[PDB]
Amino acid sequence: MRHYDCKNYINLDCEKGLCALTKGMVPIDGEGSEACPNFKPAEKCGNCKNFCNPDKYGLGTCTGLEKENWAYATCGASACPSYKAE
Amino acid sequence: DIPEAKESTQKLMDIYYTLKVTADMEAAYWYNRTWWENDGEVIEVRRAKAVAASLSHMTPTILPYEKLVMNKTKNVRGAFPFPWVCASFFNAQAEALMNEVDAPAENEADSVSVVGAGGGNVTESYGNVISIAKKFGMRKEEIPVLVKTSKPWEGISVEELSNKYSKMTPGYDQFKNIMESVICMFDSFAIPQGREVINYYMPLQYGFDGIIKLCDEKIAEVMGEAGDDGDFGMSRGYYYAAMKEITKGLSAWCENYSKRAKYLASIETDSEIKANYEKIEEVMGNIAHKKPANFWEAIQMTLCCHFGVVNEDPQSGLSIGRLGQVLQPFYEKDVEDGIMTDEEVIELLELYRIKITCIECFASAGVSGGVLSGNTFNNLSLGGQNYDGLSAVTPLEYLIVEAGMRNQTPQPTLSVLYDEKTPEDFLMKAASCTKLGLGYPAWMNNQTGMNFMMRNYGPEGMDLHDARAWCLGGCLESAPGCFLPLEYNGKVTMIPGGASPTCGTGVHFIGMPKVLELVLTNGLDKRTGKQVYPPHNKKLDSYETMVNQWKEYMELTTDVVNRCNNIQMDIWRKYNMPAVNSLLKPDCFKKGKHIGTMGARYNSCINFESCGTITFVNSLSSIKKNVFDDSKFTIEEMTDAMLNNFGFKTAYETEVFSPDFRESTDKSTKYEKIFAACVNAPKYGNADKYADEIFKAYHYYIYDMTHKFRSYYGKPLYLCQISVSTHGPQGFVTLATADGRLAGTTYSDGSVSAAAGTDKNGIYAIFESATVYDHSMHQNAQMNLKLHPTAVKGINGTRKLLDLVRAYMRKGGFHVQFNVVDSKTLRDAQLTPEKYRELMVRVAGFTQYWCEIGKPIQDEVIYRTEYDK
Ligand SMILES: O=C(O)Cc1ccc(O)cc1
Ligand code: SF4
Ligand code: SF4
Repeated sequence: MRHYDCKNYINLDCEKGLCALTKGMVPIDGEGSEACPNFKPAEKCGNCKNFCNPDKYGLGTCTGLEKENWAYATCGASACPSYKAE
Repeated sequence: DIPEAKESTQKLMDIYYTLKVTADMEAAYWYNRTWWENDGEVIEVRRAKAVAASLSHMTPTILPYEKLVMNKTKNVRGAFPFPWVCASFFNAQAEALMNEVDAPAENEADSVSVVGAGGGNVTESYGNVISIAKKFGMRKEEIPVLVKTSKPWEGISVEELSNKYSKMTPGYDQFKNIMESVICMFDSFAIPQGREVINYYMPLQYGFDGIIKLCDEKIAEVMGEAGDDGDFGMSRGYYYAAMKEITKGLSAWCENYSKRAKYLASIETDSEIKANYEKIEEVMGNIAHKKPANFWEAIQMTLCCHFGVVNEDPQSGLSIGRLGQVLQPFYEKDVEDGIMTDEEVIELLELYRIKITCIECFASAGVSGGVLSGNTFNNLSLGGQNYDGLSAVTPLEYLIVEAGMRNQTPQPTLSVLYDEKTPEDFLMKAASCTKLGLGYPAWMNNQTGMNFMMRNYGPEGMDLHDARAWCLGGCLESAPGCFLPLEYNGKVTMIPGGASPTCGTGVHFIGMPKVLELVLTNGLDKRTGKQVYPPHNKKLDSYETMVNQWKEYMELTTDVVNRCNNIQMDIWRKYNMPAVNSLLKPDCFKKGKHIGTMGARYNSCINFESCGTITFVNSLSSIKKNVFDDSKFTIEEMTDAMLNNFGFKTAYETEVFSPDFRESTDKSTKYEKIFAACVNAPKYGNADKYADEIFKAYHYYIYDMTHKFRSYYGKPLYLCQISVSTHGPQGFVTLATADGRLAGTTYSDGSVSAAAGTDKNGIYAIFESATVYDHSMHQNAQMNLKLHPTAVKGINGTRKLLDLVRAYMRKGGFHVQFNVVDSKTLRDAQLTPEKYRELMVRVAGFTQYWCEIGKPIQDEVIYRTEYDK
């Protein structure tokens, strides 16, 4: 994983964010982006029990509700009322 | 001297300057999902639910060092797309990317607009970041989400559905030509809320649990009952049902921040940073449900409302309004009970400028670069008169100015409602901030504003009391307000707050110089080879004939654009009505009507926007002087000279967008005589009666013209006359004008500023010219002045600057704003923008970092007349 997939990551912009623990700026892509041992998975549809079937772009199926809908893996799930860690 | 910014403020700005303007998809994804999942629901509730979901399902972001929290999105300079309102400026781009073919060319308005490439702007894709609309970085992995979120809106966004109906107006073709020539800068659907003033009353007074109970009570009372009102009676019930839904939304959203603050505290090893997280969890936990009970909570609650509303539509100019009066009760109680010191209040006000400075407006480049230069116009107004007609200046407003001095940022711009009743010490304090050259406070005439308010809104009952509650929607769009009784701390305070919908919507910026151009070129746009207007085929045999043909084209333009923009806003208020703003804005809640159904108290807000007023008046001056009175040149001579750019190279080749530099190609001697005659004709802004009489006549005509049209709310239009950045783009598509202004170069800034380099009789002559008519006939009148810093040295210099403002205010002048800067510095910053990351100048209604302003406006600002004393 990357900082970007961590719960401790603080979003800033489309290229970088902060590590909550170090308070230092960390990249999303590239050199320096990989997860550190203190990693704790950030809640996302990609890691929800209700999330399934994604296509090459991460677009798949939410079954959170009886009526299925589409959802995207990098969608933040920390404020989804139906989110369930897989 | 000015005290250093607080430590928190400093650390957060260090972070701020590195941030990239970022579009992401969370809000959009959730809005769209909830929307369709509720397909068939009564529209008000379906809308409310979807907005609610779009807020309360986002990732909340909290930064270390923050006391005040929340942001439009998970990103800091964040925004997101609204494909249900409009999508055309990005969906072809987006689909070109999935298909891996070339992105199509922008539309004309977009293409003639520049987003400043520096600062936070993402004007070009790089690495895994796609530049959306020449400004917003979106992560490549989201492009597919953008496409899939936007697809169900084909044919039915406000944009596309209103386009279908506009095509049935007789003037559709005319309208389309006007948009394609950029004679009309943009479509009302672009930003259907804003240029208005938010009203914080309801949650500050009730808290969300209070509000939810009020909706329960109203539902019990009226659901299923029409009273005697067969139009809207029955709709009351669905309005209260919808409000309960959006209020539940705002509550959940706050809770999400509370929970995230709680998480961050749990891992915070640094106890000091941990303290803040803990205060935040409590503050957000509290404003999720209770009436705020201290200043931090109360100010935090106004942020929840403000972010609430700017997330329900794409918009600019949602004015904060008179925050210093709205929050005075919460401030004074904290200071009294010793819960807060002033310096702690100043830290919060300092941090607050940051939060407001990071508000972005996701929209097409034409709007974001062409009009806004990226600024989102959250204008905080100060002073004026309170409910009882006495000075409204509060002690909290002094701290707002102080915060503005210590933490110098583009927003919120501060606006003094200058009133003779205002204490001298607050005026001087305000002046000492302006003299700094941040460009704020700007100065606006409280009396003239109230005068416009009584005149324009007279038919809807406007009285002296609501008139006093007015202030500036967006930059200068004088906007209705009223006072409401806030009970707090064992007393009642009438706090002010806005009371209309958008007052910067209707017929958008019409490039008047370009319309004059087309009179002279018989309807044919020579820049493009397109016949825009039906040829009039009239011999331009007199000044009166040319001006009458101008009027005829301005009236056609106004007619067709108005009818199409009514349909735009009407589709929007019917299928896309405000949820959060319908909860907040009086008298929605009391009437049981949302904004769309005229729940706001004042609905005569829709208007017509001119642009290029001085360029235009100065061209008429020149033509009348040179062609018709002195007969030194023929109208054919003038027209050829303009089409040929007086022999000079065009800004399309040189990329200099002011008089500052003309590459004097040899065809110039060919036109040197007529060019000099044009530069030399009487010029507005010199107390010259020849020019000033044309200017005056323009005012009486334009007032008369605009009030013949009717908005979708059934009210007469009136004139808004500002420029914002629009003189960039509309300048660009205009060939050389008869005042000697060259092709492609900016129009004159504002609307009562002198054209650059043509004021030669000193600032006071500008004042005399500007005030040859009564400014309250219209919404506003925009004047920029630039002072060299030496011009305002010393406390004496602060006083001299205030006396300058008083002089213009007392003549009736509506507004003046200042740059205090050395234009050579700006010239230098242009050459090497990497070296001035924090440099700001005042443009028109806004302050922006230099590095994010495009070359045309930069040039324009460089060339403005610099006053040494
Ligand atoms: O938001 C603002 O105040 C700037 C602006 C003003 C008028 C307009 O029509 C568009 C943007
Ligand atoms: S992976 Fe580790 S704690 Fe998580 S953001 Fe902090 S350095 Fe990356
Ligand atoms: S239930 Fe929520 S978090 Fe889980 S996949 Fe669906 S929308 Fe995502």
